[PDB]
Amino acid sequence: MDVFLMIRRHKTTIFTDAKESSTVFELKRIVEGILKRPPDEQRLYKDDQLLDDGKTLGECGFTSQTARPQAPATVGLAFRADDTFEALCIEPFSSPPELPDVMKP
Amino acid sequence: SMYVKLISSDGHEFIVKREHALTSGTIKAMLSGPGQFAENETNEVNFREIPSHVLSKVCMYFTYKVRYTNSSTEIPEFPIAPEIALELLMAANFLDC
Amino acid sequence: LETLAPYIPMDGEDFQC
Amino acid sequence: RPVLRSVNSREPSQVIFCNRSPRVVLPVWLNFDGEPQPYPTLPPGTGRRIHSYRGHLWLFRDAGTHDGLLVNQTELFVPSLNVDGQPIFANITLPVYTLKERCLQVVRSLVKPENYRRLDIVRSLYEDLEDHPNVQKDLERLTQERIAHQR
Repeated sequence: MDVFLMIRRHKTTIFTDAKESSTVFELKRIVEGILKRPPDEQRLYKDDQLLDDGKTLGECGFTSQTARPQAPATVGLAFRADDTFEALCIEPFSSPPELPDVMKP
Repeated sequence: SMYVKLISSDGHEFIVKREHALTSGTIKAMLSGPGQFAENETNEVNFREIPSHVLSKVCMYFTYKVRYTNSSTEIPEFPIAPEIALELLMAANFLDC
Repeated sequence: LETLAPYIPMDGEDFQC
Repeated sequence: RPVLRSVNSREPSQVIFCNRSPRVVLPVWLNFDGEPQPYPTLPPGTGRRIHSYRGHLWLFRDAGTHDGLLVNQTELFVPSLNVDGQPIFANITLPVYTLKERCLQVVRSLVKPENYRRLDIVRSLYEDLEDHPNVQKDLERLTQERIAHQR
């Protein structure tokens, strides 16, 4: 089973997919290919929980129920600044306007 | 493998596979091609009037379309919340997808 | 000849597909 | 005279309609003059045996919105005969709609037609919203598609 993800940091969002049986560390290798920072300088999160590199994506909760092509799972990404890791920070998307009156029941 | 960057009107940067982004006729037309300008590689498009909450949804549509087109898998509905529907319609019309 | 249109059988039961 | 019409073969053919979409489905039979005739609807995940005939033409639609659906991955279903006694399956599924068409579906599902032109959107989209899916539009397109690759 493929799982479909949004890897988010600051105002960067990577859309990518991977096997449910692949590992967190393999996802860091994907991110390294894209943003040119080594797995060493990478911390990946589900919500506020840091992911274990050795575990599979399916084990960590990324499955057909939570990581759909049309509704991908969010994975948080924090880099190492200097010799120390920055705080995880994901900037919010913009907000839609109020729903127009002619669109309510 | 190859990725392109799509930038929302509010400055969010979306990194998506190039194959997926070519789902949009507009994006395909603004990116270098093998025939057109392969040497002069264009890997980035800016969207001045599509905000990040809509552009993120558009990226999810690219993923859905590539995943479920010409596939044996059973096809689920693409969901659209009412609050985003009109802006998403304008973006789909602009982006030709 | 008479035209024969499709019809649903009276002993038919809907089922999960 | 219309090319897209059932033939009166009078040769029984058992079919099973299988709704593998999330939509309530309307089977549409094209009668011998090529006019569409509705049959009872099919809830999602439901199958049903139908007594049909060789050479009879069928389409499948969303019963509430008339959006088009696929049957065995194409738009028209025409049974032949039952092979060695087995029912012919018509597996109904959702197409991959363009994002624009899917958006049109959702907006039409939320706004009365009389209110389309009160929406604050690019004005070309008003006619798009008003151009509802319907069987006769598709029959026209399918007929000229048929003659086009016929030549």
